[PDB]
Amino acid sequence: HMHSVVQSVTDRIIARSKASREAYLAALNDARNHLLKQEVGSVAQVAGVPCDGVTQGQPGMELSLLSREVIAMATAVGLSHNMFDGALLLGICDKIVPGLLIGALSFGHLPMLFVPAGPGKVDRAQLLEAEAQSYHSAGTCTFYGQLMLEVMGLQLPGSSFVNPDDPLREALNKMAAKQVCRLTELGTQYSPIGEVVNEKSIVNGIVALLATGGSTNLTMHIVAAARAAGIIVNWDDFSELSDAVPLLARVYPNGHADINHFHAAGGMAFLIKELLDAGLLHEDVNTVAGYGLRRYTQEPKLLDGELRWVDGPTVSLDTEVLTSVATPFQNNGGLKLLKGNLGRAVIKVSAVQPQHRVVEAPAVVIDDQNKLDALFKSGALDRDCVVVVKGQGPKANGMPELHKLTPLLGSLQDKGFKVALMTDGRMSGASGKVPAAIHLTPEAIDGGLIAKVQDGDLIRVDALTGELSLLVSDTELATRTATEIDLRHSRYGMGRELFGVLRSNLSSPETGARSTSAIDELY
Repeated sequence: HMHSVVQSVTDRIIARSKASREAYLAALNDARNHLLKQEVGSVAQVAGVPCDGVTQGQPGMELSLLSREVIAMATAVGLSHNMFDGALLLGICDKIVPGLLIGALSFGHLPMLFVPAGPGKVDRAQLLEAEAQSYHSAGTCTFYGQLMLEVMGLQLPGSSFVNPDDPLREALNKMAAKQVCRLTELGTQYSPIGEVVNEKSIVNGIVALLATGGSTNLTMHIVAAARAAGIIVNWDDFSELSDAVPLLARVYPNGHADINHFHAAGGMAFLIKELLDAGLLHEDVNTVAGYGLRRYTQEPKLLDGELRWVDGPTVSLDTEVLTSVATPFQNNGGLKLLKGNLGRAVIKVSAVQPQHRVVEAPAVVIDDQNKLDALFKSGALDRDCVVVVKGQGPKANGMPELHKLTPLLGSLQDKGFKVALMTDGRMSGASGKVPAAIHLTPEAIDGGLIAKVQDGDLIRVDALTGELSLLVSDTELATRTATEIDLRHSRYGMGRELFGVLRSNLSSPETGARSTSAIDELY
């Protein structure tokens, strides 16, 4: 009983991935026929024998996306010893996990499980893990101030929210080990990761990303992970799914409540039940815990020393943090595609007031986010304008998160000016109140129309119709020469010398910003 939009988009993805997915699974068959994590992420391998961390400096931030590719390759090297009947993956989040996932799908014939570490007066959370206290008591004390792997059934149900030092966490580490052995090709329950990752589970990951108000960074990683598995997903999928997926959670970047507060309110077991009930998640999937996604509506407990899974909550205890689909924060995910002569981008409109969703204003062009403050201080932005930030894509400088953009433009909007952002890069990944067209493609150095934009040019960002237009004629654009962007300082320093070949081959954000190839593209 699936929602018509989710069923439609799923079918579209299946159709579009037909050949690539068939080739991936054929290759997989050929392959058959043959605690403190300040950064210790590793790949443990089964039948038990035991990888690169994070990178978010200042110029080190220009290696963050690139480190996913490095993690993927490093995973492949570890697994290339080929004496494993299955594997275990020990990874944090955001930059790590997608990299591991990508690398793991190269060995898609093996069963695998992700083993999370988890997220003070730690007394209460332990009492809850062990029956001693109810959800009521956990909720109230967190009130006094990896989700993708959950919906995709790539780790044990409710395993990511157990505190690291907890004896339940110890039990869940033991169960993870035993379970992979049961998922081996030997028989009974053969569940290879390249099969657990499929069109339905990918779609499931997207809707959960949308229902939780997750980072726009994960849009690239979901697409990169899926591509590795022969599954082709684009921005039309995200934008059209968003229209059907309600917003159900307010987690820190959007509000004050942290992940533990989210969990105490009801958590993934509640969210997944709601989406299942609404026909927003595919139930008919194989997971690392067995068949059927309804297994992920259950929560682990350590009762009398015995690890048990019990029924999760059916009501939210805190409707300011977590909500039901009947009465959501918003009846959609706020992720929209923008198209026009400028190309293709995405926008989060979730925190953008309807009055601010359409901006038509003269352009203000910079090729470095640091140039913005001097322009702001000279009063050059104290008017309606679209601030264009170019040379910020994957190929230009490794696509660093741009944190210096939203605050000033927000204050410009607050003063009553009509303002918008347009970049071939990205911000923190969070949702702002200022309309921002992000991940613009083709990027400036790829010859995208953004490179020809001049100060004064009218740019229309219309999040209502999905239009992104530079209001100059094709003929006037033929006369223009794009200004040369000086990238010399983005090419060396902080180890950047090492990544020129990878950075230069990064694909478009919509194609996952990959430097790697999928099995099927060479099969």
